[PDB]
Parts: sequence; structure tokens; C-alpha cells
Amino acid sequence: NEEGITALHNAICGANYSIVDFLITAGANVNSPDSHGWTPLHCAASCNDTVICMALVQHGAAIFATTLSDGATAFEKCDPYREGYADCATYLADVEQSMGLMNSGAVYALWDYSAEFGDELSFREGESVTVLRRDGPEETDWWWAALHGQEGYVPRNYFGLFPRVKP
Amino acid sequence: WPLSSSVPSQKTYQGSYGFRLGFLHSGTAKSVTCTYSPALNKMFCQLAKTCPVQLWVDSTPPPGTRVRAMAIYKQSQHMTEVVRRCPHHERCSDSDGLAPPQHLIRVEGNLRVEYLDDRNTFRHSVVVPYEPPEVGSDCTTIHYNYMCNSSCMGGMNRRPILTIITLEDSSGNLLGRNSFEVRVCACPGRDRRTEEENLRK
Ligand SMILES: [Zn+2]
Repeated sequence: NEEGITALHNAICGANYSIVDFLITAGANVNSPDSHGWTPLHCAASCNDTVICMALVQHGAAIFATTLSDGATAFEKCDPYREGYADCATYLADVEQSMGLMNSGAVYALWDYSAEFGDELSFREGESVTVLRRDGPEETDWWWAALHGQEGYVPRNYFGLFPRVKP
Repeated sequence: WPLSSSVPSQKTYQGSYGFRLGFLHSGTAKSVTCTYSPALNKMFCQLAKTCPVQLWVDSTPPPGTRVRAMAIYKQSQHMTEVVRRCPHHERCSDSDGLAPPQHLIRVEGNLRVEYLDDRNTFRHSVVVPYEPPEVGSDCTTIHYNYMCNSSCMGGMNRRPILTIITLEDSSGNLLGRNSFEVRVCACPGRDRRTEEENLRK
């Protein structure tokens, strides 16, 4: 609509779990941003809705995606004034840390990417990438990774813990 | 009813063919039909509704391969008890003409379905031929139906069950094995939602 709001976005804030699941399974873009840069994950977090967050994460949510307005991540949008804050924040915090560690360090590209530099790695949406070096202190925004034998740096915000739903 | 003298394995085993499972959700828009929870490894489904289970393999097993499904109680103390339909459901008029009235698990959409009451273990199971995925598909989908509610007195009576899926050759020898918990209920979406909330505690 005029506000960048999609069908998925509306179901989330209204806590209409049945519609959300249907849309996700149908291949609804779990990362579509509204006028303010809010993705479905950002809305779910602001409602502290852990169940929805999980469904989104498990279906290709960009954990490190940031909003246009305050440049915050979903984790940072959790509302400590509403119930369920602790549970949701904890889940998202654990989700962030599990990336490049769980599932044998494997993460899923959520977007096509053309390297800008030879020391960077190029990849297509949906491909599985192994994170070799996560916690490099000198670069909090990139990971050393491997795809089809090739090693290079990749942007953290281009990955999900799970892959997108293809239609 | 006689108790089994043994308990089938629920050990995950990908085998030489890299056999694993995948799941779908059947929910018709607002109506939450059958939903799977990755975090819980648990399927929530409605009685007699389509329950898609996906077979994923790394490479193709030989022709004549078969796929078997069997339910067991999840709790150690109930494991020897054969999972079967309650008196009410066993007697109700919901036959498809192929499945034994006592069997919990049916397969829909396959006229080569075969059912077994094991003479030795007493366990019920259902088996179909393995078919490779359709063109443009990455997996083989089997449509299961569960014919009794978790809450049925005289049946499961609120005791959790696991479904064990095995891949076998034409002779019955094991090729791969996987399993998942199952709750058959009236509102699978709500129950899944609720159980994940409680786990986070
Ligand atoms: Zn029953």
C-alpha cells in the first residue's frame, strides 16, 4: 500500500497467526520493507511475538536487516514495556549468536550479490555458505566464508539461518 | 491388548542415500490445518486431514525401495504398548476400503498402500513404494492421515507419540530412518504456538 505495508505485515501486528503461516508457506517475501524500512521481523519483534519471529527466522528472515529510520535491528526493536520482552529478546540474541556456529556454520543467502572487490565472495540468492571466521573483531559487519571451494568476505546482513521460501 | 516385546528405534539414520525428512503446512488460509515445528521436531495436525511428509535423499535408492511409517509412545513407560485407535474411532464408519479399522496412520492418494499387523511385535504400520520426485521437484511427498485424537480415552489418552519413518529395500532391510513427535488436535496452530511459548520458559 502507500505505506509500503504488505499482507504479511498486517497479519503480524494483529497476531493473526493462521494468516501469517499461510502467507509464509505461500512464499510471501519475509523481508519486504515498508516505507520506514521495517521488515516483517521488525514488526514481530516490536510486538515481542516470539512465535512469529521464529516462523520468520525459520523461513529466511534477515536477522541483521536494519530499518531506515533509527537504523535498528529486530532485536533492538523489542519493547520492554510490553509483556514477552525477555523471551523475545533472548531468542533473537541467541539467533544472532547461532549464525555461523549452528548448522555446521552454514548460512543462507537471501539476496544475489556481486563482489565489489576481489577479496570478497559473490553469491546468488538461496545458496548455502559456510562461515569460517565469525567473530573477527576488526570487522563486525563481515564474515570470512566459503562457497564451492572459494573463500572470501561476505556481508552479514545478506544471510538467514534458514533459506527463503520459493514459489 | 497384548504388549509388544520390543520397541522400534527412533534413531535418526540418513544412511547411504542421505535420507532425511521435510514438512509442509496444509493450512487453508485462516484455517490452520497441519503445522510442523522445527524447534520441537513435532507435527501438529487435525484428525483425518492431509499431513504432507517429504522424503529428501542425496541420491536415488534402487527400484523396489519402500517407505514405512509406524507410531510409538514417546514415554518410556508406555513404549511397549501398541499404538492403536480408540474404541469409538475403530467402530466409526470412516473406512476408505483399504486401511485396517484399528490403524492410526493411513496414507492417502496411493492405491499401492499396504498395511501390516506385525505377528511378532504386534505393532501397526503402513508402507508404500518409494517413488522418485516428480520433474522439477526436489523431494517425494507422502500424504499421511492420522485417524485418532491425542485426547481420545481408550486410545492415546493424551500420551505423546512419535512417528518413525523408515526407508527399506524390497526385502525389508533398513536403508534409513527418521522420526518426529505428533500431536493430533483440533487446533494444531494454536497448540504449536502454545507449546513453543512454554518451552521458552
Ligand atoms: Zn480415538
